[PDB]
Amino acid sequence: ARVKRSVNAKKKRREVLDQASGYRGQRSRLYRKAKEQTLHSATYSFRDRRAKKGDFRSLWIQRINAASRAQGMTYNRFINGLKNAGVEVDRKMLAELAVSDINAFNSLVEVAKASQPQN
Amino acid sequence: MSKTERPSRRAALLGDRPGSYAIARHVRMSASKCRRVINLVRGMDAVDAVTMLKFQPQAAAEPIRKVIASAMANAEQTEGLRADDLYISQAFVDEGITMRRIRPRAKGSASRILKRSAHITVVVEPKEARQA
Amino acid sequence: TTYSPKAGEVQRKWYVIDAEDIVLGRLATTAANLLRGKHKPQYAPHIDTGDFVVVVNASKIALTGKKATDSLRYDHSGRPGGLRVTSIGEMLAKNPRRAVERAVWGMMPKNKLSRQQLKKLKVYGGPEHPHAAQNPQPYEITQIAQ
Amino acid sequence: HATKTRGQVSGGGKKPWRQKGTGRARQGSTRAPQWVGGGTVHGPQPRSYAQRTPKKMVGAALRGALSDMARDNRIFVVTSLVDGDKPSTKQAKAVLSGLAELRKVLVVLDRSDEIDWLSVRNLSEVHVLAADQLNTYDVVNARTIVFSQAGLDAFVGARSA
Amino acid sequence: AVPKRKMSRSNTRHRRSQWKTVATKLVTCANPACGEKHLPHTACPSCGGYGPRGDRRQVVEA
RNA sequence: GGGCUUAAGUUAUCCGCCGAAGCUGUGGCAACCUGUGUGGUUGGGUAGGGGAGCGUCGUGUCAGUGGUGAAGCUGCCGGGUGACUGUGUGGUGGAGUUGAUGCGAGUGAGAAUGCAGGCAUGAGUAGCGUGUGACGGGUGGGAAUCCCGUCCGCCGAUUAUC
RNA sequence: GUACCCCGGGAGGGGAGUGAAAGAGUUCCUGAAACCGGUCGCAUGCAAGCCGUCAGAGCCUGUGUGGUGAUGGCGUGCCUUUUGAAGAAUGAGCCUGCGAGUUAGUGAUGCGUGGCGAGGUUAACCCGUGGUGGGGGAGUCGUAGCGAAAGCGAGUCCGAUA
Ligand SMILES: [Mg+2]
Ligand SMILES: [Mg+2]
Ligand SMILES: [Mg+2]
Ligand SMILES: [Mg+2]
Ligand SMILES: [Mg+2]
Ligand SMILES: [Mg+2]
Ligand SMILES: [Mg+2]
Ligand SMILES: [Mg+2]
Ligand SMILES: [Mg+2]
Ligand SMILES: [Mg+2]
Ligand SMILES: [Mg+2]
Ligand SMILES: [Mg+2]
Ligand SMILES: [Mg+2]
Ligand SMILES: [Mg+2]
Ligand SMILES: [Mg+2]
Ligand SMILES: [Mg+2]
Ligand SMILES: [Mg+2]
Ligand SMILES: [Mg+2]
Ligand SMILES: [Mg+2]
Ligand SMILES: [Mg+2]
Ligand SMILES: [Mg+2]
Ligand SMILES: [Mg+2]
Ligand SMILES: [Mg+2]
Ligand SMILES: [Mg+2]
Ligand SMILES: [Mg+2]
Ligand SMILES: [Mg+2]
Ligand SMILES: [Mg+2]
Ligand SMILES: [Mg+2]
Ligand SMILES: [Mg+2]
Ligand SMILES: [Mg+2]
Ligand SMILES: [Mg+2]
Ligand SMILES: [Mg+2]
Ligand SMILES: [Mg+2]
Ligand SMILES: [Mg+2]
Ligand SMILES: [Mg+2]
Ligand SMILES: [Mg+2]
Ligand SMILES: [Mg+2]
Ligand SMILES: [Mg+2]
Ligand SMILES: [Mg+2]
Ligand SMILES: [Mg+2]
Ligand SMILES: [Mg+2]
Ligand SMILES: [Mg+2]
Ligand SMILES: [Mg+2]
Ligand SMILES: [Zn+2]
Repeated sequence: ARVKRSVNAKKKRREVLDQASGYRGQRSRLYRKAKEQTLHSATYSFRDRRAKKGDFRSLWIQRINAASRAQGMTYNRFINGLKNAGVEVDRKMLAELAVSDINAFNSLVEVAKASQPQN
Repeated sequence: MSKTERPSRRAALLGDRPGSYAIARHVRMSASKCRRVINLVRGMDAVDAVTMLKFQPQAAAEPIRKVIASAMANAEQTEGLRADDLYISQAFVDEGITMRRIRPRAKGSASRILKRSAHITVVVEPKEARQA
Repeated sequence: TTYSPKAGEVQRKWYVIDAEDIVLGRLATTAANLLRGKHKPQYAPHIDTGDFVVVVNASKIALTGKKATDSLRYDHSGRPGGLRVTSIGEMLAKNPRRAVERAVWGMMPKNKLSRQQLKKLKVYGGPEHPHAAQNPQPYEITQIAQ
Repeated sequence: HATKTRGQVSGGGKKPWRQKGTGRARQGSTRAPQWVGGGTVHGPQPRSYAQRTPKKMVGAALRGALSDMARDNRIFVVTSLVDGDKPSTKQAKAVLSGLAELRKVLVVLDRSDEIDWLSVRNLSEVHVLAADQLNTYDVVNARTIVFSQAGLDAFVGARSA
Repeated sequence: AVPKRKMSRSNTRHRRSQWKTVATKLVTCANPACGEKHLPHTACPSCGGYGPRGDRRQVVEA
């Protein structure tokens, strides 16, 4: 029972060439070269799906820092004040408030100022 | 599943628009050397193109000129158009059959030689289609 | 979805800083922050949201210690023996704009966007600047307590 | 089924070129398996697939296959099919009167039961057997079995407690 | 020396696109009876003449 | 690194914060243990051991299906934890082949300076094998490179003749 | 097996005919990939790029999802072989096809599973010209071990009936 490889073989090649359908040069034309980049692409995507948490937290923290420093309060004192006041609104909602509802963010800044240890 | 509106060169290149075309298959010259003149002749008026190609120094001018003349004649016969209001709407060169030959070299070696060939296609439409 | 600025959505302003007796390091950090717009809640690394900074009196920038004659600045033309060196005091006396731009660029990220943003820094060694039309507002370098 | 190994492919006796100096890979024969036109490495060779199944297993299987459709009431017994001379029309009837058309017939009489054998030979939905050749495959494939009287008698006589 | 690596498509095309020719310009024959296109400063292949509408000296017997 | 002593240096001390795929929260999957209502523990991994599968070809049987268009090829829209896939929807194509359950394998390729073919790269690049040709006319769709003629040059112990 | 007509010296094409189909036109079924081009959309001439990935404006499209991608972050190929390779260690220009754990023994030894069970099983061969079924117990393994062996035997051997 001789078996010809082509019908079964082309499936993974079509899959990989589809996955590599925006790459430059040989990486989008040649299966072997596309295969190497798809390994790197998968590794990068896995790494970046976990680094995305930190990237977005850093962005939120920077925006909160800017918005609170506009009110004469540093980010660390602002966060400690919120923690002491017991308001568990997170970095994300706080950044969205800073960009969108600056008055609500400033009210939270006042809450943190009042909840400061003052020591 | 095969049926009607079967594909055709006229349908692909013109698609119910007025005009005609001509193909020179198996031109015994290189596709790149033909493209060197096709790039110049593309987009011109047909009479200006043929008159210029009578003077173009490259050897590719002659086959391309004959193709343009044939396309002009086809248009004049099958659509009533006149030669003086046609312009070369499209023009391209594809690759045809290549022959492998051998050139003997020093120390008993043999070097490959590729005798290439080209297909030339020219599509001519009335000049009114230029701004359409 | 986190907010992201859209091209010209963030309006860029013009500040002017009098470098009179202000330490070069503080001036450069403040300028970099303003140029990149880190004081704005609309900040985004990939979109220029910063402001234009006009620095005046750059020839009177304060330096501590013996920096004015021992803190050196180097350039290389890319060919053997193509190094030139000049002290920061001489550079502030001669071409203060170059000194301030070097400090700010060193403190600013190494980006195409950072190169674009550094053009927004207009440094003049004297007390007068030609950008009255842009109407720069005075900016005071301050600190936030605790 | 058979293939030619690198030793059986024609030619390929000499080393194609020198081991070193040519810039080509080291080759030992033009009929090496990685060559086009070379020998097959582990291709098929002629063999027998017969298995030495124990007698008790083979017989018991036959008994179980027969017993399943004995309990399902798919065994009929006829004195014979066809009378005098032999047609296929007659037995087609006898069997259609029995039931359906995925059939097995037993006539055992290995030498001179030509009437029944040649009658049912050409149905193409009937399998005809001698009682001494029942075999499990055919019993399982059959949807019903019809024994001739002699067929059933001879099978029982050949194997009985 | 020998090419160390296969040149990329972008670089190969960057270099290859500069292998081209300019179109021959052609000028209308000054002879009113000819009106054909010929090379500048060259006798008209059709009328075989040269010069302005006046002069018009024969150059090629064609 | 910029820059920093007007510490952004050293040191003691206090108050905050940042910070990992660690921990916690939430949702899904899996292995194992346990009395079997719960729950607990665990799931980086090369050589390598164990377990369970996908896809290709042939084939027994049953159910089928196919010019109202099989295989193959090629789009789109989807699906699964993976190999992969749709009983979605087109195009091309023209004669086969699907599902269930067994059986048998020439059953899976990216590497062997692997083999065969096709085709790129270098590149319109190097070369076109010692040299003297010029012109008039002819032929022709097309002529430096064919024919004829006239000038001129070359060989001549050979570029001759046998 | 393309009459006839047109451009062409031809080659080739354009009409038309034949045919169910001619993009089945003889280089002729199907016609993949590398490779070479035309057209359209977006990006791209201040930029340092293992070519991706995450974030993300704008444009195009909206067949309201897709194409493209300014700009920011992070990020040193594949295989082999190595204490250790992105390695300036090896192999690979590219695609397509091919190319390596097979088979045979009433072999050796496990396991899963099925049959029979103090029993199990046949080999050659014979019959079935009708096969995959029946016969065939010659043998062979289990049924007692211990000893060089005679031998003795739930014992035996060394030993002195220790
Ligand atoms: Mg910060
Ligand atoms: Mg289909
Ligand atoms: Mg020789
Ligand atoms: Mg041999
Ligand atoms: Mg040998
Ligand atoms: Mg062979
Ligand atoms: Mg370059
Ligand atoms: Mg985390
Ligand atoms: Mg964890
Ligand atoms: Mg958790
Ligand atoms: Mg694991
Ligand atoms: Mg773990
Ligand atoms: Mg392993
Ligand atoms: Mg039917
Ligand atoms: Mg098939
Ligand atoms: Mg099956
Ligand atoms: Mg194989
Ligand atoms: Mg391959
Ligand atoms: Mg080599
Ligand atoms: Mg080859
Ligand atoms: Mg080339
Ligand atoms: Mg050149
Ligand atoms: Mg070169
Ligand atoms: Mg050169
Ligand atoms: Mg040359
Ligand atoms: Mg010569
Ligand atoms: Mg010559
Ligand atoms: Mg002569
Ligand atoms: Mg002489
Ligand atoms: Mg003499
Ligand atoms: Mg039909
Ligand atoms: Mg077709
Ligand atoms: Mg072909
Ligand atoms: Mg074909
Ligand atoms: Mg630019
Ligand atoms: Mg760098
Ligand atoms: Mg070593
Ligand atoms: Mg290497
Ligand atoms: Mg290298
Ligand atoms: Mg080595
Ligand atoms: Mg190599
Ligand atoms: Mg290879
Ligand atoms: Mg015996
Ligand atoms: Zn003229």
